Amino acid sequence: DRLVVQTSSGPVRGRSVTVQGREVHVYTGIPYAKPPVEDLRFRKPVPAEPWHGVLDATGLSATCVQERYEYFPGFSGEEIWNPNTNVSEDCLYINVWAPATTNGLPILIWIYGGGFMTGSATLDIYNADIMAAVGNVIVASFQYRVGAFGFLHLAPEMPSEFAEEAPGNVGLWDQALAIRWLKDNAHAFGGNPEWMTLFGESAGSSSVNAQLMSPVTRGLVKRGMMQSGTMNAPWSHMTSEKAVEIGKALINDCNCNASMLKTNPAHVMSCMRSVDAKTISVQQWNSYSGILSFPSAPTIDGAFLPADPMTLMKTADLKDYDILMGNVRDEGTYFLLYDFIDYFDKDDATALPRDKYLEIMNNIFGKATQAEREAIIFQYTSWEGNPGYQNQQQIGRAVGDHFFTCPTNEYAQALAERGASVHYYYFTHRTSTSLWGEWMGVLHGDEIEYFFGQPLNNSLQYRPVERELGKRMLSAVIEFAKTGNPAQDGEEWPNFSKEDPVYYIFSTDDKIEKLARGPLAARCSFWNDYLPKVRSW
Amino acid sequence: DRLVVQTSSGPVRGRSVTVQGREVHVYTGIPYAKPPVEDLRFRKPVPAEPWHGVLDATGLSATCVQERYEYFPGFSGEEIWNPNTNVSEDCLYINVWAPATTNGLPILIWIYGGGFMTGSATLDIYNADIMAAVGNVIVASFQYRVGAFGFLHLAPEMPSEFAEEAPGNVGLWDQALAIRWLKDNAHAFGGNPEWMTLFGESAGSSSVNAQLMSPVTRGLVKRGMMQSGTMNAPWSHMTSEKAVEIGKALINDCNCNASMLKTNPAHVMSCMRSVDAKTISVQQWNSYSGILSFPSAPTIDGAFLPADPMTLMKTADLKDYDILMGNVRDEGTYFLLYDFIDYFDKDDATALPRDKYLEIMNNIFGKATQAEREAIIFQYTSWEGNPGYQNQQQIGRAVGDHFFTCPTNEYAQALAERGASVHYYYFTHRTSTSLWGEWMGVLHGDEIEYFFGQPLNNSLQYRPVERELGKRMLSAVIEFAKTGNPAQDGEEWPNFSKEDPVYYIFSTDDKIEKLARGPLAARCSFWNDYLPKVRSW
Ligand SMILES: *[C@@H]1O[C@H](CO)[C@@H](O[C@@H]2O[C@H](CO)[C@@H](O[C@H]3O[C@H](CO)[C@@H](O)[C@H](O[C@H]4O[C@H](CO)[C@@H](O)[C@H](O)[C@@H]4O)[C@@H]3O)[C@H](O)[C@H]2NC(C)=O)[C@H](O)[C@H]1NC(C)=O
Ligand SMILES: c1ccc(CNc2c3c(nc4ccccc24)CCCC3)cc1
Ligand SMILES: c1ccc(CNc2c3c(nc4ccccc24)CCCC3)cc1
Ligand SMILES: *[C@@H]1O[C@H](CO)[C@@H](O)[C@H](O)[C@H]1NC(C)=O
Ligand SMILES: *[C@@H]1O[C@H](CO)[C@@H](O)[C@H](O)[C@H]1NC(C)=O
Ligand SMILES: [Cl-]
Ligand SMILES: [Cl-]
Repeated sequence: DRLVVQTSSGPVRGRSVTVQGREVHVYTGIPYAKPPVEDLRFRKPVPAEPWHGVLDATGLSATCVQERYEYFPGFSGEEIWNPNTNVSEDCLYINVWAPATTNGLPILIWIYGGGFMTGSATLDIYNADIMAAVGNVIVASFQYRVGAFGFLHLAPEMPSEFAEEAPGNVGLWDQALAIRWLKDNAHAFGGNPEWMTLFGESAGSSSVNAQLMSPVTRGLVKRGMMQSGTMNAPWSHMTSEKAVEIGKALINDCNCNASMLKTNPAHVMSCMRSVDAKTISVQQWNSYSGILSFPSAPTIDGAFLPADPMTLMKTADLKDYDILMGNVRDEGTYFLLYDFIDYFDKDDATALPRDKYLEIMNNIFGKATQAEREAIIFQYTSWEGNPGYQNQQQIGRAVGDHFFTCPTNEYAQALAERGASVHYYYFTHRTSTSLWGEWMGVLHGDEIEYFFGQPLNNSLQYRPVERELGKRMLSAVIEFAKTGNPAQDGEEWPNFSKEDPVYYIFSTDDKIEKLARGPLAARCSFWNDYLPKVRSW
Repeated sequence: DRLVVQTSSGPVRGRSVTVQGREVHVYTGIPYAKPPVEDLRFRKPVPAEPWHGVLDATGLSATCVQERYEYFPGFSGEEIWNPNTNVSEDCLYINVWAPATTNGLPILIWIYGGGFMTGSATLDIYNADIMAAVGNVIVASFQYRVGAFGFLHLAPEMPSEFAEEAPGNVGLWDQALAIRWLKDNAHAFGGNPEWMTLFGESAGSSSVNAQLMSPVTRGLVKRGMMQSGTMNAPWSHMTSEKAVEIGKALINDCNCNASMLKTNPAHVMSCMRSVDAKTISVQQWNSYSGILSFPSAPTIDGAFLPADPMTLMKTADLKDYDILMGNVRDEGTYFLLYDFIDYFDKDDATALPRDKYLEIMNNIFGKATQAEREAIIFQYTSWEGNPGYQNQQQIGRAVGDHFFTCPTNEYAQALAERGASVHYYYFTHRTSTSLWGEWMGVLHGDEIEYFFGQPLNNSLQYRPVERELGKRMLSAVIEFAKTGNPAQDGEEWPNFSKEDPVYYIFSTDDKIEKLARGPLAARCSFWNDYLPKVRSW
């Protein structure tokens, strides 16, 4: 057939599409690992059984076990981020979009986010049809295990004989295996195995970070785009000891005596591999404590993550790395709405009084020193405008600043200091069809559509300015993947460094200056320079 | 004669002027105390010897012993604040401007400033010709002792027999005596002794504060205008213990064995009363330590000042007090230029680098905790504009904010909380002829001319807008003195309270909103609410 490709594991046939005047061959649902079920739950992935007879790659694959967000039942803005194929443990599958230096096309690999608890490669928003066609590049995506299925970490609690029972981070190992699979099969799809770029958003972005710097994988890919997600962010890493405690609570929460873990490991694990996945998928959420602190995250395990995400870069030198990273204007509004939904409304702004500003701020930063609490609270007191709507606005900035934008800023400075070629963007456009309330502004994840080039899709409703910005943001990705540099020629987009922290504003207003330094530096110097000093007694 | 008035001490003849179409009778140089010389140096003032034969009151009186500021030799902007009559210890004289409820005219009494070290009532800038004529009110002014001549405080260091040798604050006692003199002689000048208002600026303003709240004098005047000066400001009060140390250093600095103070007081004082005044006037300045910390200030003496300027108002209730107070835009530039003249220039702005911003800030606030130093420094870091000129600008704001505007703000809130009727202004006009550099903006003391109504003087060069604002600011004073309320009718100028901290902007631009709350509250909440908390460990 004109649509069978001969992979390292066997023959597979996809389907052919015609996007933007270009034929692309779309192969979805290719297995890259054995179905991680039965005794293979919680364990590292193992390469898939070679097959005979061409495998049907025209359907969407299953999504990894996870729970549906139903905070706004029916409301579509929430459900477009829920699974759109059935959930299953049998979920380790790859997708490749392949068009119709000399030795093959570039290959871009997407890693979705969703807080290491949720997410899926099959969401329409991640369709790489347009990107491949207009970019004339190869794009791939894949499911990786999320929640306790990917991050149950119990090894310290057992004898060393049982180390591989639940080592942790196996969702990172999934990505590693899927990435290795693509490098092995790049040439078979028309791709140049040495021309690969990772890109992802939120947790996917943090995973890109992890795949680039892990000792297990360091060297295979040196070119990556991290949208709103870096491993130094608080939600993106977790101690061994915390994971063990969260882990054994899930054990107790599924009625396997976690007290027995130390003396009879084999028995407790057998119990955990007997529980219906739906039960794990629910009870893991008991250990959800406060905002943006999920019970699953990349764990310091002395294996995939040998140390803390700020002791990684003491050492290594990144002369060969090309990095594109950035943020959106209102990273935190979405999370603030969800974790304080008693106060807030997805449609209307909330005039929040002073006492309840203190009550909410003191909640979010309740684990910081009160002298930090006091300093954050003063750094975000309003004095101009109508004070009610501004209080809510300022809590949103505080959330987004502390948890996303300024962790990104800091890592960007760290990378450029060790020699990487870093380019920084800031996404400020509020999509004209956004179904969320106006006060929530430019939402976390709002920029994904644009980098994927969905505004080129004439069947989707977008303003002509929006189509233009979509064309421009997609070309940033393609040019970066192609040359390591997002900048068009005749476009100034200089390198980002601590010495010169310039960033490119992605926006639909053409009256603004699109190169800027000051504003992000002022917001983040609070978090990255000043607040470290008040912690010192 | 048509110009002799019969005072409580004797007959005195002045001269007659015709200002703004009105005849005013000007009596300058009337003695209100014995010349405080010989054994009367350092001591409290004593009422003057009654005289026979009409006393000539047509000349300017002497100015109290003090040193000339010659930082910019020749340059007139500095010298117009230097004495314009000869300096002498024999300086305790009163001036009264008297025009040509039913029982007599209102009486306004001016107290000049100059840091309790300098200043004089005879400066042209304090001429009350226009104010009296256009206001149809009585205006008086007088010299009070400054420097060590008014504030040498040694009583704790001697036996109680010698208490009156140098009790301290005798410059405040001078004012008290001159004020009592005017109340005794109000009716003789056409004035209503019960219709008195004190007003002053800087140290004079702080003295108004002291004259209104001192137990010695509380009750005589309940209506006062404090321009840029309140007793809670750091430069405006000093412990007994500091004064004693500063005092005995001056003793040693004049070669009287201050070690002998405790055992033979009479001898050491006799030595100090033998020193040429020029020597005291110079050597007192040795104890000038850092910016805005002069060696003379109102001293906590358990007599005129019974306690600290924030424990005064725990108790008393001010239902009957009418207070008008305010500030200028750039209180601190003048002092910053003088105390760091190695960096700065009276004509041009200085592009000040980051390191030298730290070096200067760390100097000014070197006695505060470093955690306060750190917090001030962050609260005044620039991020917008060209950073060089802004650093200098921000140090200026820090100086003015901490030393003048926010001490004023705090006391204003304290007064309105105890029942006083407080009205607050903010002066923002840069006089078109100001001889100081542009970066220094609206200088401390720049508003005095306007409240005195000097822009009505057609011989002085002023823009028509400036003449208008002068007419408007003078009418604020007159209406306040007349009714306790600065506001014209048909003009909104509401009361100031912590609940509603509204202030009237005095400016020549007619496009601004002249009533404002936000900006001063944001600047001062740092000094008055937040910084108190970082001091707590
Ligand atoms: C409006 O602006 C004008 C410009 O600034 C002011 O004019 C000034 O007016 C003063 C006082 O009238 C004048 O002062 C001195 O110099 C005079 C000439 O050298 C001299 O005659 C004055 O003194 C007399 O007064 C003394 C008091 O110490 C008495 O002992 C004597 O009896 C003696 O006769 C005084 O030393 C300025 O020179 C003058 N300057 C200019 C440039 O015109 C207005 O005063 C001012 N205000 C008003 C209401 O108009
Ligand atoms: C962590 C992050 C996100 C979720 C919920 N799913 C969402 C995701 C994204 N954007 C969203 C916008 C609105 C509502 C839910 C969204 C962006 C990609 C990751 C998942 C759950 C946990
Ligand atoms: C404390 C305060 C002021 C001085 C110097 N004299 C000055 C006064 C005033 N404004 C001035 C403006 C520029 C230069 C010197 C000025 C206003 C009234 C008090 C004295 C000395 C000590
Ligand atoms: C998904 O839906 C139901 C589960 O309720 C199942 O019977 C069906 O066969 C599933 N479809 C696929 C393609 O797996
Ligand atoms: C002021 O000046 C000199 C001092 O040098 C003195 O001789 C003169 O008489 C003084 N004038 C008055 C009016 O005191
Ligand atoms: Cl083409
Ligand atoms: Cl008239």
